[PDB]
Amino acid sequence: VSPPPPIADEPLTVNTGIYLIESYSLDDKAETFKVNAFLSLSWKDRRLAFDPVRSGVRVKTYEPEAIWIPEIRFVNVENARDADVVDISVSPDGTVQYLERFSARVLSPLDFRRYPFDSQTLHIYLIVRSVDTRNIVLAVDLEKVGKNDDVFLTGWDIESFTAVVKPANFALEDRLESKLDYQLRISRCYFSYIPNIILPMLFILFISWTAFWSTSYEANVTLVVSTLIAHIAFNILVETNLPKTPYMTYTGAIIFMIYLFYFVAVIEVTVQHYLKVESQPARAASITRASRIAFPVVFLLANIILAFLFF
Amino acid sequence: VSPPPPIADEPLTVNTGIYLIESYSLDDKAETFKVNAFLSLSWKDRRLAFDPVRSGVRVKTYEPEAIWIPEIRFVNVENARDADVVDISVSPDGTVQYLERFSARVLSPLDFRRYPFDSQTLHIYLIVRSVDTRNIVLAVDLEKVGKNDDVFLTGWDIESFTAVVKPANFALEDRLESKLDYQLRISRCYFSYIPNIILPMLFILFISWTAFWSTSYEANVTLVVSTLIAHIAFNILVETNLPKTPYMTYTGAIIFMIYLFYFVAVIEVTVQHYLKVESQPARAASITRASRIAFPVVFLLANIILAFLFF
Amino acid sequence: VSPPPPIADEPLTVNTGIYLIESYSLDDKAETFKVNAFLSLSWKDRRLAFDPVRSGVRVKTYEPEAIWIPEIRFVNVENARDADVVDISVSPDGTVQYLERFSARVLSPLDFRRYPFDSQTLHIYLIVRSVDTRNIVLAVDLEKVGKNDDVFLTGWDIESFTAVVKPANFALEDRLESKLDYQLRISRCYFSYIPNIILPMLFILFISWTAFWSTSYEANVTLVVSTLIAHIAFNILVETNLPKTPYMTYTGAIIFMIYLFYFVAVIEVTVQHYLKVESQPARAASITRASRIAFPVVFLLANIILAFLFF
Amino acid sequence: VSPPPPIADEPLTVNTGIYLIESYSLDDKAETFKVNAFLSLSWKDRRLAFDPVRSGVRVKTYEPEAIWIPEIRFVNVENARDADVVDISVSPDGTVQYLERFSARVLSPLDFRRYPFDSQTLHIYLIVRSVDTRNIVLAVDLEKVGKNDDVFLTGWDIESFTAVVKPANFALEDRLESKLDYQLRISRCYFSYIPNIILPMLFILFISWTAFWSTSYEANVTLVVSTLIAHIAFNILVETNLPKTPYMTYTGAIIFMIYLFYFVAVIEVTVQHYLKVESQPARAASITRASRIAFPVVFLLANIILAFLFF
Amino acid sequence: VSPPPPIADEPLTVNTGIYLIESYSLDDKAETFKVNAFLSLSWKDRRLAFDPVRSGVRVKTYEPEAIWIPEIRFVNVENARDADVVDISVSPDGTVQYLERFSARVLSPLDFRRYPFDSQTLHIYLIVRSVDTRNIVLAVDLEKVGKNDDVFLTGWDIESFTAVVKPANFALEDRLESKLDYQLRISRCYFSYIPNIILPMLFILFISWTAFWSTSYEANVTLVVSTLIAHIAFNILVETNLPKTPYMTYTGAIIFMIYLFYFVAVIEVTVQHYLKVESQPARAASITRASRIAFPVVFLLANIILAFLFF
Ligand SMILES: [Cl-]
Ligand SMILES: [Cl-]
Ligand SMILES: [Cl-]
Ligand SMILES: [Cl-]
Ligand SMILES: [Cl-]
Ligand SMILES: [Cl-]
Ligand SMILES: [Cl-]
Ligand code: NA
Ligand code: NA
Ligand code: NA
Ligand code: NA
Ligand code: NA
Ligand code: NA
Repeated sequence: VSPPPPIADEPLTVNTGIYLIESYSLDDKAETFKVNAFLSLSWKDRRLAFDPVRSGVRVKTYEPEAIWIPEIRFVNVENARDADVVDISVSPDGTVQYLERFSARVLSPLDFRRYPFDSQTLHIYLIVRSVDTRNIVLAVDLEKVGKNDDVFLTGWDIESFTAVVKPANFALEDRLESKLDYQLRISRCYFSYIPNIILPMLFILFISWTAFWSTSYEANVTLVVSTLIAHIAFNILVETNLPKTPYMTYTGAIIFMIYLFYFVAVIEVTVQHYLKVESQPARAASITRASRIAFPVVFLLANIILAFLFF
Repeated sequence: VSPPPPIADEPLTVNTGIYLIESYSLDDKAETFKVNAFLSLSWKDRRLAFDPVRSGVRVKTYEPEAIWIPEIRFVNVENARDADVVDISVSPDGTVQYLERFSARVLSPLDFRRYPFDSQTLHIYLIVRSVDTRNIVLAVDLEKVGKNDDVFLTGWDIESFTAVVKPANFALEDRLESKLDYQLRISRCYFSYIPNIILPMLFILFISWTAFWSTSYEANVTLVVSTLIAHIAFNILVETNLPKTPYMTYTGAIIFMIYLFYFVAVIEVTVQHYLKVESQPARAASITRASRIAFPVVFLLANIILAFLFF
Repeated sequence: VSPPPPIADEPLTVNTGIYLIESYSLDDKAETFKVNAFLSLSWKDRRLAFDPVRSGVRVKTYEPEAIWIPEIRFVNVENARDADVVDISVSPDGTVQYLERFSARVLSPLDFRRYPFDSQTLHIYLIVRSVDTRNIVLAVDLEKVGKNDDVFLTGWDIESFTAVVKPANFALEDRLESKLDYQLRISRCYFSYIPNIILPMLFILFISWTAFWSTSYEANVTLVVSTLIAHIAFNILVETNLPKTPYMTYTGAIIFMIYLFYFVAVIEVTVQHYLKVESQPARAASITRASRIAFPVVFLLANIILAFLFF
Repeated sequence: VSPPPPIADEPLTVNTGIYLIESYSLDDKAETFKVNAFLSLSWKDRRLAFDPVRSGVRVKTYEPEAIWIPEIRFVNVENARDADVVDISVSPDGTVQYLERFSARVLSPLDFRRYPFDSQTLHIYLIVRSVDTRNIVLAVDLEKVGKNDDVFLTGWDIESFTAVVKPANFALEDRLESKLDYQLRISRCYFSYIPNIILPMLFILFISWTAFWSTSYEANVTLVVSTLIAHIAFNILVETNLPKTPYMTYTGAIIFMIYLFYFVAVIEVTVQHYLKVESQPARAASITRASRIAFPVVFLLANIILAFLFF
Repeated sequence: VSPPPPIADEPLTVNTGIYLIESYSLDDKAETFKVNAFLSLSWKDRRLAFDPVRSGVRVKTYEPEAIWIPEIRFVNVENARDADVVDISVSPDGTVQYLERFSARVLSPLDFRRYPFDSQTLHIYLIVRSVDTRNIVLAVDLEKVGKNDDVFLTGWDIESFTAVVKPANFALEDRLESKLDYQLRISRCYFSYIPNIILPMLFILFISWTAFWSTSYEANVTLVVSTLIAHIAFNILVETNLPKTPYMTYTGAIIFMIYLFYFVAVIEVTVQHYLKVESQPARAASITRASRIAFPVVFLLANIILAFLFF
């Protein structure tokens, strides 16, 4: 079997559509997501045309092997899609209507800069390669692009599923390629990060600041060092859920900054003890009283600056 | 091969049934479960009708390729089911009896609000897409819906496996779709959560309250900070067994609330020490004595309020 | 191809045998194990009978497609077995000898009540479904049931591999089903649990009891709280190797009980300090001296009671 | 297709060879390793004899389905090998030369007694079952046994890859079996265990011994209990990399013994404090001074004894 | 089908090219990476030559089964590549142009000596085994070697993808083998290691040095032992992301060295306390004051020495 011949010297237009049935397994570390969807294809093959009267049929059904079908592939997939043909219908003018249901693991880069208050644009790139006989170009049938109402992505909110209607036509290995961009816009469900990571992390930090109302060096060392260790645990927990980035994430910036607060609190606790041993407590008292205001104030201003730089 | 023709203009009814053989791997984080079952299908094909007197045979056995079989699919599966045809039997009137044994990974959302005292309704959605020649509709043969007595789902109690007899008939990509809802009702085995998470978490909290019978600041700081760290460990352990939710779970609410109790206990321990250093121990004594009653009382009332809001 | 016709009115007897080549991956949490074995099948098909003199052969070798073969399945498997036919041999009287080598992941429930001193009976259920033409029944050829001497299951001792010779015949969807039970008896290698979990857990508990020979409240708080935290670590380690059970395991019972010992030790340490602060040390001394005997004695008696209830 | 006929009453000899291309994934806990290799087979089939004059060609190339090929299997594999035929060459006398490239996961037991200074002999067992028409026997073509120079097994040193030339011929399920033993000798790269586990474990133990130069009970309790907790962490880390064994490993013996040293150090610290409180410090001083020598000396002698028993 | 015959006695040249579409899953512990690419092949088959004026067609499209195709394999792959033929084009002179899209898991050793500031050269080895009729040699078509602009490897920077144009021709099991080396040069994104591992590790070490400004033994023991435990946690975290190496890594060297600093700090804290108890504080003061300078100075010089030895 060979591609449909051109009346005149035009490319063969293959109309496409993707209808999402299921969206699952968004892996942050791997920067992948799994998809289960319908892929619809449509093109004109004059060689398959028929007269309805003498045939007695308004439509003709074919097996994929019986007719010419364009070799449509996904660019950003781990392995080739698992596909099963649902229907192949031919109308009198030879207009072919192809429908398959597929499942695929899609590679799509993620921007973690605003994590866990981040939004992403996931991409599904559809592609066709031209043949020596003729050039094959892709188009979007907007009536056949969509998603099931029940489509849910655990830990995320699904905003939209749209297609960039104009294909990216270019040369690859001395043959022309026609590429379409299907976009799935999602926003992260940040809720759980507040009672599980953010507030526990703030509680332990505020607990370390009780050392500014204590003259007991031994108790102060215990307060600041113990809470620091708990902060290390939260830092480790956060970085296990994320890939390594050449940039700072919003959460990563806060976590890093809190180390500086623990480090300066240790210096204060040391300075206070040293002065008291040196029989200079009036002075140590001035530093401790200033610290009671300075630590929460600098923490608030530094957080306003960070939120501003990131959002 | 083509679908059976209508005698007058009626849709083709495909009678269905699912008989569960095995239920395994309920993954909370992934919101999936694996199933091994029998799928039974039945429809009338007059083209296959025969005379039992002349044929001498009461039933005819066919290979799937020899006859027309409806394209039945599962909506909420990761990948297409792994199926093997067991039997195809045709009665003299042309009624076809199809039986296959399949295994599938099913995606079904879970409500964690009442965790670990939660119940779930797992769904298996059966679907058929209508052909151009005629509309295909699904039905439930209640005599072919069930489960093996030995069916067990580790960590859960299986209540029932029933089917919603009325299909959801709708248009999808300019064709009719007939959808059936098979429901597997389960309730979580909460037992082990009591000696492993709930009681150890309560023991460490009550240990922190022994600081209300101690005047030693250094020992009090050690009591409240050490038990807080153990509470952080249990919080981390709990959230690893669960996906991220846009709501609070029952356990998550208790765990979060216990942080406030540790935070206020640190304030009390700090206030007590501060007053004693300021030569005001009579006053510190009043706060400490009140705390001995206030902390268990407020803990009990807050838990009654939470249990009421969640159940 | 169709089943062998009955001479009279008798069911077709299919003689079976399983010879274990490899046993691996016993997953406690999943309640599964992997198996690699030979499956042997034998039945009488008179249509295949031949005269040795006329044919010039004493045995006839066929391909699976050439002859009728019973559809034998495993009940308790995750997915269908990976099988490869080794040989098919027909004797002059039509006695067929079938041999296949297979691999399968088997679901078999485990009783963790006596963990890690538990024994299990793993099951491999062989099944056949009867055809409209005739009833198929399974039998055990004891001469073809066994295991390779080198068969080892890491962390376990293999006791026996036997078959329950009488099948469980029952109706499923108006057809006779014949089920055979192949049993693999195993006992857990508890050795490593002694130096890795049991003795370290006892050492830290005995270390907490040194507080009964100390008047230092601050050192006592450090002794009991630090060892409790180490006990939490061991509790977490143990529950990660096990699924959630609606019952207490032997190890789980000991682990739970040890929390009560830590809790009462904290009360003793608190009571002792309180009395000494109240200028009542003679009294605190009586409680501390009694605790030195009471704690090891109650620990020994409670363990005797537990061992008795579990074994 | 059937096996080659015997001239006179001899078994069919199938010459074998395995050439290792890649060795990877040695899983200690699973006791498996993955292999990618060439499997070469050679046998005489006179029914394939040809005249180069008549056929034109000096060597005939066949497809596996066109000719009789011996059913060669691996004994100790999880699933059947992933194989791809590279060549099937038939010479004029009927000598067949078969070459396939395969990949397989091999189950081979490991002896952890000397871990991490252990060596292993991994096995790949080749097998053939005899047919009714004639007995099949395996042989080793030493010219076709080997490994690529670049073959590396991460964390191990590869010593040799040889074959036991004499097959193990035996009866199994009333037929002959011919088994060959291919051996891959490896030795563990112990280097990294020294700076990562052994020396950090020794440092924390020696830190606990500083308590023998301190009279401060509260500081001593902190020294011995904190380092013990760090030792528990290392014990847990080590046992996660290893399966459960019915014997003690070398590392496991040292780790277990170090607990006794921590336990006796706690007793010493308790005894010292008790005597000082009882106004007997001269006596406490004698025990502490003896401990300074006894602890490192007994540690050295116990380690010499252990190294001797294990190596 | 058989290979193309030689005009004179020249080997058959198969021109190759690899065009990377996707690069993902660089596993450090496994020393593997996944690839999705185009594999292009080109050779001359005179038996396929045709007249362009007579045939009408300028290029002829064949199915893989219709023509002879060289058996091209990858040396360093876990399992055989997942390949799908895109196009086969024959020019009038008989020049065949083969194109397939494949996905493969590649084994390629990694040098961790400079981790996390390391660079790697990943290899993809293409190979062909000669046939009895003629020798097959591989060549690089540089015009068909490349990578998509969007190719990204999470946690790494992709530098170049080039091929060593000269094949490695050698004898293996009495037949010629032609091997090509495709090289993917990458450099690690070290950024995240600085705020997540390096700086937190330095902060805790500097916190341990505050003990040189404290006379309180009990507080000093708490400072040095607590920070040491946090250092153990970071050592464990680092070694989980890496395989076991027969050499020291840069990070591993620093981590190991920091243990010596903690060990000597404990000695200093012990010596200081011992002298003060012995009524020699003027001397303890000299050692403590020297330590304030010695510890940061020796730390800086040791790090300069290490950086010099590794880079
Ligand atoms: Cl694809
Ligand atoms: Cl399906
Ligand atoms: Cl099966
Ligand atoms: Cl019955
Ligand atoms: Cl029946
Ligand atoms: Cl095999
Ligand atoms: Cl390959
Ligand atoms: Na086609
Ligand atoms: Na302390
Ligand atoms: Na069909
Ligand atoms: Na058959
Ligand atoms: Na064959
Ligand atoms: Na070919």
